[PDB]
Amino acid sequence: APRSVDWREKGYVTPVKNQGQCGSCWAFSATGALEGQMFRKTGRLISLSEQNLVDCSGPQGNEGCNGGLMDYAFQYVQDNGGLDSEESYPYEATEESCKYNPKYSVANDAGFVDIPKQEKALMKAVATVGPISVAIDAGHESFLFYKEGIYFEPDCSSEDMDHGVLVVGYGFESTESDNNKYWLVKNSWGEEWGMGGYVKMAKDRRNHCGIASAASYPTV
Repeated sequence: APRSVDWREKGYVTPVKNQGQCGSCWAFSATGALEGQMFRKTGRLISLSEQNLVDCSGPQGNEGCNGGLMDYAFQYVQDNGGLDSEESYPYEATEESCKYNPKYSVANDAGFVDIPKQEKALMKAVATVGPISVAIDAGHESFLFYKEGIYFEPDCSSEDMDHGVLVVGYGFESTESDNNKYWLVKNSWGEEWGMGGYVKMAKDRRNHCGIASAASYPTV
């Protein structure tokens, strides 16, 4: 695989969004992955409606602002036959009744692919597919205050994840400890968090924060 990958430079990635005070990170992760795969297919980058997922994908198992899963979101898009654009179905950070309108659908998928729970497999997926939906253990103050560099939290869990995010690439930089590899991760806490909304998560360090434990992408 390549040593460095950044799908932002290929046009696959929309700007950083902000989920607010709603537990809807799974929806932002899913829209990020579907935005990348739709661009791969059509060459058009169109921001997708997280609110559509929050309001409408309960039957696939999601629970709105109380949590959900990216795979359930991909299943909704397939079962529902579409997903509205962000412009047409804007984000309100609160769960409401479903207002999906197929006339404004701009995305589709035919299912999803779950990646084996290994960072080596996640690397191959990122290198060949595009941005990948992942879940991480973000429940640490160090993550809130992250500003730059490679994020490494000794107390991070590799099994209990609480936050869906999007891997848009990976790379390296020289560090004091010579743990130099990172996943380039798009968060949904706005651009004031981290590095313009992004974090460099430790890569190849025992599946740090569980980044390879629940990785998937939609088939387009």
